[PDB]
Amino acid sequence: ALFSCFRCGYMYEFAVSNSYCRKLTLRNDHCPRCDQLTLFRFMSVSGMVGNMPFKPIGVPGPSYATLWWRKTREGKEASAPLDAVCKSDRW
Amino acid sequence: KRIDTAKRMRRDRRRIEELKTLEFWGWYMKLQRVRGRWCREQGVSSRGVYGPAVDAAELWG
Amino acid sequence: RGDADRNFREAFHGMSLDQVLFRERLRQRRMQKQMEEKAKTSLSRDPQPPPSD
Amino acid sequence: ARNLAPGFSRGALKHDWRALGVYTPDHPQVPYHPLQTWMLG
Amino acid sequence: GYTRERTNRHFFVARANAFFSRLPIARVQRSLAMEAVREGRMRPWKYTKEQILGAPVTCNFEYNPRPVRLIGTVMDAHTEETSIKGGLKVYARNEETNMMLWIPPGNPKLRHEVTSTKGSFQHYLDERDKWDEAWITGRAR
Amino acid sequence: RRRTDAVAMYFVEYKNRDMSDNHKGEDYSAGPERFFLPPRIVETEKGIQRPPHMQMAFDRWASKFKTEEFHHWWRLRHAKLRYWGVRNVPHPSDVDPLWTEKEEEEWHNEMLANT
Amino acid sequence: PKRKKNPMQLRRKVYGLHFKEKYLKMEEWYYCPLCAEPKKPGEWCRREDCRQIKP
Amino acid sequence: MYARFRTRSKFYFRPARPALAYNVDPNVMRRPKVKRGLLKGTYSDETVDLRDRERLELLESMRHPRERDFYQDHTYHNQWLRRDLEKHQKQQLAARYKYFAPDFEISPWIWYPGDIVEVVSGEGIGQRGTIIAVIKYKNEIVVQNINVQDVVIPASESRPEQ
Amino acid sequence: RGRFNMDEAAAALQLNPAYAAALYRPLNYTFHIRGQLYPAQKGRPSRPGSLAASQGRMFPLYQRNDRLDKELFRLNSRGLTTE
Amino acid sequence: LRKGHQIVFRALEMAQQGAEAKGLDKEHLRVAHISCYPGPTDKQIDIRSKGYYAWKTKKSSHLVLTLAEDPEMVLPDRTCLPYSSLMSMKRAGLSAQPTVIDVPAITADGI
Amino acid sequence: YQRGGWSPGSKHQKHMTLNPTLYLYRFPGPHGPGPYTMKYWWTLGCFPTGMEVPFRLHEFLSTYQQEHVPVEVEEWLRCYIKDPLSELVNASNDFFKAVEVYPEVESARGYKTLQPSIAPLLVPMKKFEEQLGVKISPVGLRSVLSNPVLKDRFLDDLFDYKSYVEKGGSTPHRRLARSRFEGSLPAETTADDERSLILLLTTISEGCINAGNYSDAASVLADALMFCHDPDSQATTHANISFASLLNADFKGAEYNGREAALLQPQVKPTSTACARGYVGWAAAAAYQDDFEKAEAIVKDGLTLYVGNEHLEKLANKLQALREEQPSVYKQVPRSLRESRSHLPSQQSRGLLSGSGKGFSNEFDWVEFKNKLYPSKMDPRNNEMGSVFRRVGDLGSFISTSRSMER
Amino acid sequence: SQFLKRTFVGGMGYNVKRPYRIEIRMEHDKKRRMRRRNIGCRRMMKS
RNA sequence: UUAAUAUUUGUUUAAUGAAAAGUAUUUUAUUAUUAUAUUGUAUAGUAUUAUUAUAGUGUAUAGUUUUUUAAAAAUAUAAAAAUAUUGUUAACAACAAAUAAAAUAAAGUAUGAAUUAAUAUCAAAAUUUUAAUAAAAAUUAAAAAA
Ligand SMILES: [Mg+2]
Ligand SMILES: [Mg+2]
Ligand SMILES: [Mg+2]
Ligand SMILES: [Zn+2]
Ligand SMILES: [Zn+2]
Repeated sequence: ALFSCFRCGYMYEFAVSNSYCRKLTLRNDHCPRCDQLTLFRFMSVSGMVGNMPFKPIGVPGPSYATLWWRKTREGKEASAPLDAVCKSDRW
Repeated sequence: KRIDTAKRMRRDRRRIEELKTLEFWGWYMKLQRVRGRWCREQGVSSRGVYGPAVDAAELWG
Repeated sequence: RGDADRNFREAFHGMSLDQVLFRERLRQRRMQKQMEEKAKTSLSRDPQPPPSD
Repeated sequence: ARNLAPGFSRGALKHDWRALGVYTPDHPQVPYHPLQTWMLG
Repeated sequence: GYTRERTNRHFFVARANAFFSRLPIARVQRSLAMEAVREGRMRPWKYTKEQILGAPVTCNFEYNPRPVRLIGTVMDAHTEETSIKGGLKVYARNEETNMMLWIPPGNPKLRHEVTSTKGSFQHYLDERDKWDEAWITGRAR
Repeated sequence: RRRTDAVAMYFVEYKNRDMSDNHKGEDYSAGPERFFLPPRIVETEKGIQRPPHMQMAFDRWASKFKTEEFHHWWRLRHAKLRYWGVRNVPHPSDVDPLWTEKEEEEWHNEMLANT
Repeated sequence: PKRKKNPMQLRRKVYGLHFKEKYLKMEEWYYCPLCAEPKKPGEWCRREDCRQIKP
Repeated sequence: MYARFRTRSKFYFRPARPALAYNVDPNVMRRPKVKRGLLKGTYSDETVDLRDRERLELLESMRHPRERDFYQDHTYHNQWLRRDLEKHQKQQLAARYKYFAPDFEISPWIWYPGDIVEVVSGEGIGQRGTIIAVIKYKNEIVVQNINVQDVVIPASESRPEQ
Repeated sequence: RGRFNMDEAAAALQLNPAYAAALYRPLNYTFHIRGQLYPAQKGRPSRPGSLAASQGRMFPLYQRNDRLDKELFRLNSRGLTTE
Repeated sequence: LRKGHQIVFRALEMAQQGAEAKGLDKEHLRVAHISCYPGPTDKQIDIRSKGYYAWKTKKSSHLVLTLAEDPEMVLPDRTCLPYSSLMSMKRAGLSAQPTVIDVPAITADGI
Repeated sequence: YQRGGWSPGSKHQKHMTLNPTLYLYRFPGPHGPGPYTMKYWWTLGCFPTGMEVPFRLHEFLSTYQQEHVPVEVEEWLRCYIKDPLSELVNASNDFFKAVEVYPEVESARGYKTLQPSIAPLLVPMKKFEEQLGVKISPVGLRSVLSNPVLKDRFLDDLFDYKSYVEKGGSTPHRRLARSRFEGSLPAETTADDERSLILLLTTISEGCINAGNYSDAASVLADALMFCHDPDSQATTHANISFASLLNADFKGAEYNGREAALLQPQVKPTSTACARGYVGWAAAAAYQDDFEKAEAIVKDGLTLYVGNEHLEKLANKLQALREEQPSVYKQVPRSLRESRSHLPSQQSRGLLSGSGKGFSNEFDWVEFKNKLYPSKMDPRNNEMGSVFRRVGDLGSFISTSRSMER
Repeated sequence: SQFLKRTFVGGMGYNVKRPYRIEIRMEHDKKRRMRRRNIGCRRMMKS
């Protein structure tokens, strides 16, 4: 799942299992931008933690918002300024 | 009167819940700090049955 | 406590606490005998007296 | 082999088979010592 | 009443699974594979999926009155090393015919050879999409 | 066996008890006096020490049950299970609290003895 | 269309083996060499002796 | 191996005992008077009745945890509507408290403490005595050294049973 | 060691510790609101061999607060009177 | 695992206590007569659908239990242990046979 | 509709449109109030329907009216208690007559004859016990009466006690009275009546041991120990209690009484062997608790004190036979395995009587908590899965655990 | 009970409506706790 | 008798005020503020502790804490391939064949009804016949127990 900070809009992704279904709507997580404990809301949906029976790992998969959120922070136009310092594929 | 009382009760409950969550998060962070101190003092490392050479290789993460 | 009792046993030469205390109080009773030598509810109750005249 | 008693069929002490010519050309067998009375009852 | 479906005879109820360590089953399988290799019905192979799938395969099948010669990319493999149950999944497309073949190893009439020597995962993806589109199209509507 | 459904009971545990940091020297032949008290310890391992983070977590969870609201929850559970038809449940007037001052004092004395 | 069953029709269930194995049968037991209590082989006690060396 | 079990015919057919007409047993004046069960063979050294107050915990232990019993603290019907007792309980009351009937006291009263009187019937017949006490409303007399019975006094905390 | 206390939080937030504690229990226990009660927790008279059972004795914290009920839910007439 | 067996166990404990109070020998006791006959019963309503109802029968019974002394009784051996238990105790270090020590008889000579 | 009787106590199908009845949850049947309704009668106070009127006049009459005594009468009730000395004399005479009239058992050939029951002896012995403060075992009494020599010993000791009490009085009563008087405002030797009493109680305990009731034997020896004030008698009684506790698997009490008899050595007569028997009992208790080195040290000290009394020598030989094999198997007895193996049949019988069975009398049927029975769920010492204590929650106070899914 | 389960001693059938009425009753108990009503047993007399 | 029966089986809580209704022994239920007599505050109904959120305000992250069980058939739901059938649409519906994997519903420990009940410790089968199924008769035959 993808969560955003209520105060600043900082976004981070983390899959939610069956043991944390109660914390899927609202998460009380430490915000790196606010530098304190802030409330995080559910923004977009990821596939799942486990595997759907007799279905591949891709099913169901994240929504278009999660795929767009990743592509803006890590992709062709996103990693190009970062491929000149380390080229993460290598050290 | 009903409206005002209900809103005040819900607001106060929300504020008490926020305080409880903040205190519990602080206590859990202190707990993890003490746990890290004790692990470093006793030599315990939760990086598996192996040694630091595996983590230095960092082929498995 | 295990190694504590082990060190206790080693200090008292394998003699356990009960043996040590028994020997000490037996020596005490023997010294008491020496001092003596040198010096020389369940049952039923009866009826109480009448409360008044 | 906690339950396996050597020389006894399926761990039954009243079915002693040791010192008897039970031909087992590729399996070990133990000698016979007379069992005690308390082991059988 | 007048019949019986089960048998409780010792000969049939007894199983010999406990004594299978006296029989080298895997060694016998490898011996059969090596016999096939030395007879020439199959050639020894060792690869992973990521490096095998997507490679063109030239398959000549001895059929009367003329052997059929096809070229088709690897879509899947069933065994990493050589084995009598090796298996190979090949998608071959002719001028107007698209087919999905599963060629078993060790058949003297079905001589298939892998030639790419490499994987070509992108070519595998392209052939997968082509086969999917053709399969969905071929249904009558 | 469990009397309710006559199901077979199984004690499952870990093997290397002595090689562990926690549970070093714990005796499971009989449970503790209370479910929130630390488990039994053999006389040989009385001087053992536990990890401080786990000790603090257990102390917090145990102090949770030292309040009067827990005594009220206990009596209310008595009332609920008595209304639900469960037998051998005494009356909330006859019940007594699991945690009192003198009992807590002697349990603290025993905990300091076990260090 | 069922009718009342006589006492002899009721006792026919006792002649079967399914009735005897459920009701009329005893237990093979011995004294636990550690607890001195009656005990059936295969099941043990909640005790640090009877869990390591389970008799 | 298997224990011998036999179905009992009493569990298949056991009617009620023959009742008494006019509460008369037809052989009271013909048969001897022996305690019940002695001549039949019914004997017991100790009788434990699980309906007593002291056997409640044993009964509830022998019962199973699955079987539940409801209305333990309340009751469906209101228990504050006054209603009559059972017939046998009303008969017990009438048989015990007979002086509650109107004009039960004998008139005129002639028995006062200090009179010498003889017992004319019942146990201790023909014995003389002096009236000690007079229970006038019950029509009863306490005569001296007549009908002397043991008065059991229960044991208290600091006094034994006398 | 500084665990959360209802009284301490109420003293910090100025929220009437009684009312703060009532915020975390059913309303029928502290106010005159329609709520069902178990017949076992209600008091019963004394029997030979046992003392009397009182609901106020066996649940002192689960008592309705008339002061809080009137100051939160019931309406005052001093603000309504218009002579 | 039977409720009737539990009830008979309670009755056996009570009868054994009574026999020991009477003076009989515990190791020579034997169940001479065990029998049950019906006792008092209670009713309970069984409300059924479609406006029907029945009355369940809470049955109870009485139990007679006689313990008699039989000096000619020879009890079977119940101390025989399985080979698995024997060798497990051997592995642990315990003796396979229980340790028996001769105890001198009670003497009233010092009084 | 109406396939049976019309009363609510009937057993068949009824209907509301034809036979409407009021809601009767549970009521007694046609024969009598069953236990399922007497449970309510004792807990709730009335039958669970509420239509029955509670009529407890009979139990009121049995308890309250009986236990009611006016204060003016109870003030004088205590002033007419029977004389204790005369009561003891009469009880002793009756008990002696009832023991003397006991018939001699006839010894049959080929089978064991049943001993005559002690029917007329339970009441006189009850009066004797309640007058002397010491309980006598009926099994032990029966065994003493069966044994011809023990019966003669018991008769002689009881006659001596009778004569001494009738000629001089009750020395235990004198001691208690003098102690109470001294407390309101020393210790003499064991008198002849006390000697006869402890002698007959030792005979009863020996008969009880011959029967096989070690608990009752040890109890009789314990309540006989309270009548000896002489060092020799005390050492003998302590040795006897140690042996009885060894037989009853009371290792702690056996060791205590053995070391007490050993400590009574300096002030005892040199001819007595009670101290040797106490050392024997102490070493045997140690060996049963599996302290082999402790038992060897104790028996060595006992030998050095008494140079080789036969009992000490046999016990030392047995300990040496065990020591010639213990290092051949394990070099010692493990510490976590001591006092773990059962050795005696007394503890086997005790476990048979008070063990945990399959289904009941275990930690899954009912649990005890301060003289009250609880279900397996409401167990304050356990929070295993299925207990009510896993549903407590945070109680609206603070987050006690870091668990996210439960609690 | 192994021989009994093998030889089918007992009703080979079972109740079918319970695995759904159980969760229905659990949801109803949730609703009762919401409405501040005491929880009652699902089957007081049908047992 | 059915009945060794059907049925029950308490291991995890997402929501907030009346009145009708219910009177269950609130021992001083509350402890106080204001002012000013008097009066009254806890629990429905469907024969029940029952498929059940009574919708009168009002709004909301208090997780506002009773559902056993170690395989099977039939049945009940849900899913159900790169086989085939008919439509919508740019995945949805049923179907017939592999109708196949896989999910939920056990004895046994407990409690325990109801329909039903002329009846021998009931009689497998075949044939012939007799006043309507004939279990009524007769002749052949040979039919175990759970
Ligand atoms: Mg009502
Ligand atoms: Mg209602
Ligand atoms: Mg209805
Ligand atoms: Zn932020
Ligand atoms: Zn054991």
